[PDB]
Amino acid sequence: SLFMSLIGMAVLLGIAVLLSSNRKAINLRTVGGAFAIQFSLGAFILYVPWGQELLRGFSDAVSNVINYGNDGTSFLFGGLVSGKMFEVFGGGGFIFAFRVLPTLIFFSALISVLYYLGVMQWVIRILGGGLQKALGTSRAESMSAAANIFVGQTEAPLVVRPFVPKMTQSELFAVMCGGLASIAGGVLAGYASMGVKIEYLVAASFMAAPGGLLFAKLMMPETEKPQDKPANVIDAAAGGASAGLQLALNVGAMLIAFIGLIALINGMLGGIGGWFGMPELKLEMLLGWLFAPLAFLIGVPWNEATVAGEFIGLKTVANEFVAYSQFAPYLTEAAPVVLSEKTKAIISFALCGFANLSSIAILLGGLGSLAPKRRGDIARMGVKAVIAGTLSNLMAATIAGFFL
Amino acid sequence: SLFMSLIGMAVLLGIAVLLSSNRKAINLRTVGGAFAIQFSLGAFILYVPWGQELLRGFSDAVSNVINYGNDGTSFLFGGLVSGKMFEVFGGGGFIFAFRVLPTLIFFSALISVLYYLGVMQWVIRILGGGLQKALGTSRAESMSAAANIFVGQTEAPLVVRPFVPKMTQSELFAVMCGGLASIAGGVLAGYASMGVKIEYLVAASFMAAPGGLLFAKLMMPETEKPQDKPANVIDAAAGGASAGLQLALNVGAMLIAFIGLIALINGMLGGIGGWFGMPELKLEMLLGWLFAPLAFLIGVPWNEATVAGEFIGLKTVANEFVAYSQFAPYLTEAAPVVLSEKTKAIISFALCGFANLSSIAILLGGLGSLAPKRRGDIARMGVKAVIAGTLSNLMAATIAGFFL
Amino acid sequence: SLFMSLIGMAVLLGIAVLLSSNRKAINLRTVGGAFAIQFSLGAFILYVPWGQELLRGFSDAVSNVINYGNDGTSFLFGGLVSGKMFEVFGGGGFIFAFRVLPTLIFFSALISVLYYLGVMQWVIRILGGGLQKALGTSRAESMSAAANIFVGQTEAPLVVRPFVPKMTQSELFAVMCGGLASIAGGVLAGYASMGVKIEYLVAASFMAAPGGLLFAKLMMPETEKPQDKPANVIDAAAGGASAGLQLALNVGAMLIAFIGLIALINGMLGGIGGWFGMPELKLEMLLGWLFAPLAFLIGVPWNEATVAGEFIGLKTVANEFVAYSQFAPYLTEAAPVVLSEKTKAIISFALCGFANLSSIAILLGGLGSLAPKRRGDIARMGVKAVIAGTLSNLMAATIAGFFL
Ligand SMILES: CCCCCCCCCCO[C@@H]1O[C@H](CO)[C@@H](O[C@H]2O[C@@H](CO)[C@@H](O)[C@H](O)[C@@H]2O)[C@H](O)[C@H]1O
Ligand SMILES: CCCCCCCCCCO[C@@H]1O[C@H](CO)[C@@H](O[C@H]2O[C@@H](CO)[C@@H](O)[C@H](O)[C@@H]2O)[C@H](O)[C@H]1O
Ligand SMILES: CCCCCCCCCCO[C@@H]1O[C@H](CO)[C@@H](O[C@H]2O[C@@H](CO)[C@@H](O)[C@H](O)[C@@H]2O)[C@H](O)[C@H]1O
Ligand SMILES: O=c1ccn([C@@H]2O[C@H](CO)[C@@H](O)[C@H]2O)c(=O)[nH]1
Ligand SMILES: O=c1ccn([C@@H]2O[C@H](CO)[C@@H](O)[C@H]2O)c(=O)[nH]1
Ligand SMILES: O=c1ccn([C@@H]2O[C@H](CO)[C@@H](O)[C@H]2O)c(=O)[nH]1
Ligand code: NA
Ligand code: NA
Ligand code: NA
Repeated sequence: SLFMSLIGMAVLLGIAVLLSSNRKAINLRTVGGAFAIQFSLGAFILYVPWGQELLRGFSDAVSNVINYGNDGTSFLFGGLVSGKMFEVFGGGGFIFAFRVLPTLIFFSALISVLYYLGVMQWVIRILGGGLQKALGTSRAESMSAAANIFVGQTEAPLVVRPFVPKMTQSELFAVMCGGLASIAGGVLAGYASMGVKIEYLVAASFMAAPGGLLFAKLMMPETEKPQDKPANVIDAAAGGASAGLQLALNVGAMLIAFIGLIALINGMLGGIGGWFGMPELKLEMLLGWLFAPLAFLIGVPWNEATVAGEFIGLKTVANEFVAYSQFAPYLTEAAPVVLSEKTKAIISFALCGFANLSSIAILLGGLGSLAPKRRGDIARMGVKAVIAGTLSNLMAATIAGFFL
Repeated sequence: SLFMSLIGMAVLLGIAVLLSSNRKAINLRTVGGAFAIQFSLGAFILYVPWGQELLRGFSDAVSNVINYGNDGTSFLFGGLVSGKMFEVFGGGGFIFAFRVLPTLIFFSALISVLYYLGVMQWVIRILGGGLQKALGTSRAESMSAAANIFVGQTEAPLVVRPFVPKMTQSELFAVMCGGLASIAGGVLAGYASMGVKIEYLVAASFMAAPGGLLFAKLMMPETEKPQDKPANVIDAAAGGASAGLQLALNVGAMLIAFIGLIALINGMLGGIGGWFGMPELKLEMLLGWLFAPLAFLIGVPWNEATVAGEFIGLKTVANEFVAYSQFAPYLTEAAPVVLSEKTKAIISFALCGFANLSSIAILLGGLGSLAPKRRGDIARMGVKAVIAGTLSNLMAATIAGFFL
Repeated sequence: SLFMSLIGMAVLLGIAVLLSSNRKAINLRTVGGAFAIQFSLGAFILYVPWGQELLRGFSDAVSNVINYGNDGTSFLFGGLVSGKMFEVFGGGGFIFAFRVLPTLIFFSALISVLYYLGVMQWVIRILGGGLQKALGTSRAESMSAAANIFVGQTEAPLVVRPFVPKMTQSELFAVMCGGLASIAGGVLAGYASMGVKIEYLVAASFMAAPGGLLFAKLMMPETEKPQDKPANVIDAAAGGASAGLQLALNVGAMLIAFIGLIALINGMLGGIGGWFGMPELKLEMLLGWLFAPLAFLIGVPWNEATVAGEFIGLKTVANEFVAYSQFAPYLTEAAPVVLSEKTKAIISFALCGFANLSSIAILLGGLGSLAPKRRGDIARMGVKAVIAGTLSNLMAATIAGFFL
């Protein structure tokens, strides 16, 4: 029972220690506090009544902002996003391209507005400062960690851009890990519109901050000594719309391509499996088979660990967006398999991160532009950082499965 | 009656004089002629029979080019832009993304073709030359003013690009003002497809040329001494399609974002107004309340000035595209309020300009690239130029309301 | 009969000889072998049983990859690409924007994956080497010719990019000609989805390799002496999706614009023809009238040569994509004219090339970036190279019409 989870946590921490660049330099105050905050944050918002109330309050607000944003998409696509669509096409009346993608545009505009107004900086400063006084992490790395709660891996470091070129390897690694452990407001709204529970997405975003520092500081302890805008609000909103347009277009093409490539891989796997008596072989069977142990380890019941493995595996080998798109159907009454409410929570939490190999190329471009002489360092540390981020998502799922 | 309008005109001119950089350097020939042409142009095409006939003749031609362009969108979107759409979804069968936006693509291609063929240059040279001999404005600023009738603020100066780096501050200011006072062929076709009357759009585009010079030369009189391509027609058309694609994508994302942000602002305003006994508070009430005087001043009947204020206010604080999108419904039998045909004309004319604060950032990039050392000057003069452009749109609306 | 074709071939070769930069330097081994391979390849796959079987086998595979890729578009557009669309809108239920364009995205991703895995390089090396040992063409120009079977004119030279800056004028010209004579995997899948027969598209792509060298070496014989990557497979797929997105967007805007401009040209032609007693005058009549001789010359029956001319003419003056879009309707039971199965094959083959004037601007940018000092040479040789490519497509159509 609750024992299989506390071992899950122990195993995750252990792997990080085994992979550390220097176990003897690990600061127990830093890593102990970091775990304590991620664990307590979970308990607070997933277990204690007052916590559950703040979480549901924040989630309902987010759900309202989303609905407000949909007035814009309704203006652009009209009847193609109305109730009439379900009467005519049934299930296929939900057009993903017009229901989900335009949300990334509206959220980016909104986030850009909140930065111009100083609202983001205000929230980041309080959370980032809380982390550093509690953990002894540097100022710049703590701010980047907090910013990553709300924005993507290449956007979050912008709040400390002048300090990036000269941060320590341990600081730069943490900055990467905070990005890989979290997601971003725009896609969060996307996943929600796909049916993923907002409470889970919000909780996982907040837990990514200490989670990312926890595993960065286990795997890459500090061995050095750290140191230490649009003309108006309308231009801010337009610049945000433009960046989100570009994001929406990219995510759309990636989904058409990746989902297409998986179908082709499955056609090939069936013909190849056939030579070995397994004509039914598919990419989902390999991944389920291969990741079931890990799913079991974080608290998925033995009889659901294999289906859970498919989703977790897909997020790791491809990205969380392709994974969520294959997981969303299991969140509706038309699911091929009815999963426990606890297994749904665990999958939702473990998928909630940008941790995958392709995020390295993105960090090289985006985070690299802030410190062009540190691109060698980013490439070198890329794989470890993806592992760090993966461990953080897994730890959050274990904690969540525990308190549920 | 016709008295409330002639005072409207007087007030608009007066504000410009009050804001001038040097009232004593204002050239009466220049500003008197400029007003005389804008006023007479209106009379000619809105009042005198032969004028009304040329205008309706030009508008019908434009309406035919639009219909021709729709064959291309029909090929791409098929049934989604057919009559069957209205039978199935009713009013929401009109999909804005496929009905309006593709028109920007076709018009840009067409404009690019007419430049390659020398047809644009020919028309610009006649109108621009007529202006300068009549007003004593410089050659380059007069050409830019005429070009702005047909193309956007960043495209119009291209006909005089080699002379821009060295124009006088008064010349550069006029170039900006001609851009802010007008629109462009692509979006004109958009507004028409939305239901805005072509006659009004065309008339306002032509009146923007003297109107923009009028207010530039009132607010920034000349105190210095002024001076003085695609390989084939198919590449021209393709380069124009490509630029219009980019424009269509940007306008679409801006609409999803801005309309979304207004709905969120309204949710917030309702909760905030509620603390003061006004739970019904919205952004449209603030703007209507705030701009009613101005609407009244240009000839909107007292009892329609508040609804007129909403649209005029929205165009000023955001842009004309968001404004037209909220005004278009009042042009159909399904309008929340039936407005006089005179109030519809006045709103249509006063919305017909790129004059807003966000157009400054666009001028900095586009007009700045032609004269990188004059970017400081553009930023400095930005706000005055937006005011100049606003006065020009307002003056055109007053003149139009008068002759109707 | 079969005589009218062998004269077609003779005429095509003759024009090339007449236009040569030096008929006395033409290498008979090179040009004789090149023609022998194009002709024999046709015979092999269009006539001999075993050949027809390999071709239909390769075409069916391609047809399966396409269907696999459509799972991705189905996820993004849902009901708008389902069988229900035809019940509601009938013929107009086929939305080109969602049926055809997303295929360019999936194919680009796939091609990018096959390069990362070394599968493309492997196939190119065998075919390119076969060509050079047989023809005595240089190594680099032979590889570029083979690569052009599968990828576009600006992508194919990438397999020999370090050698491009220093190739001979005859080599550079051949590189251009291989691009103009062929198409690319992405658009091939597009044309197929439009109804064009895959067997024809595949056969024409393979015949473009010797065909392009044949006419390059007739028109620009060698008079000089020739000489002689994404971090992982997921980044490869994403980079390919992104490039194909950009391509899909461009092709879409070009189609809206060009088809729109043709409708406007037709409105104007009707009014102008009217002054000469031909109110029915259209762009298709001019092109059919003007290209009928050429269509007749390649084996189109006298009574179908005029309709065939429309399509061939349109591909030459605009591009093959606009042409295929006007030709596709004649491939369905709802065709305005029922054409012989032989006339359909001939049109399909003669349209199958990037040979048009606009492809020069594209070669300047793409091929020019590989050798910035050779841009002058590319511009100078552009028109001859388009003629060379056109002759290659025409020759392939004649050969095909012969063996059918
Ligand atoms: C959708 C279903 C199909 C899923 C199956 C796909 C599995 C592919 C695994 C990725 O392969 C590796 O990825 C690394 C990450 O990019 C590369 O690191 C190389 O590149 C840099 C990446 O960080 C360096 O950090 C590394 O040290 C190293 O040099 C490495 O070469 C590459 O072989
Ligand atoms: C959709 C409904 C909501 C509507 C409400 C929004 C109202 C916002 C008003 C804009 O605020 C100002 O805009 C100026 C224009 O950009 C800025 O000028 C600054 O920036 C340059 C702009 O030109 C300079 O010209 C100026 O002198 C100045 O420095 C200025 O700082 C900024 O405060
Ligand atoms: C859709 C229905 C309508 C169809 C009718 C359109 C017909 C237009 C024909 C194109 O005109 C020529 O195209 C050349 C190719 O671009 C140009 O070459 C010029 O530009 C370079 C192109 O290669 C050089 O190679 C040339 O030598 C030359 O200087 C040339 O100037 C231009 O006049
Ligand atoms: O704001 C965002 C959204 C997405 N992604 C990338 O796109 C993938 C799919 O969401 C993620 O894993 C991440 O690599 C970002 O980098 N930033
Ligand atoms: O050709 C165009 C079309 C639009 N816009 C910008 O987009 C806004 C919305 O139409 C305008 O106010 C203007 O700022 C341009 O600058 N040029
Ligand atoms: O991969 C591609 C696809 C299209 N095109 C260009 O786009 C036109 C339309 O397909 C072609 O003739 C060619 O000029 C390319 O250059 N490369
Ligand atoms: Na983040
Ligand atoms: Na203009
Ligand atoms: Na090719």
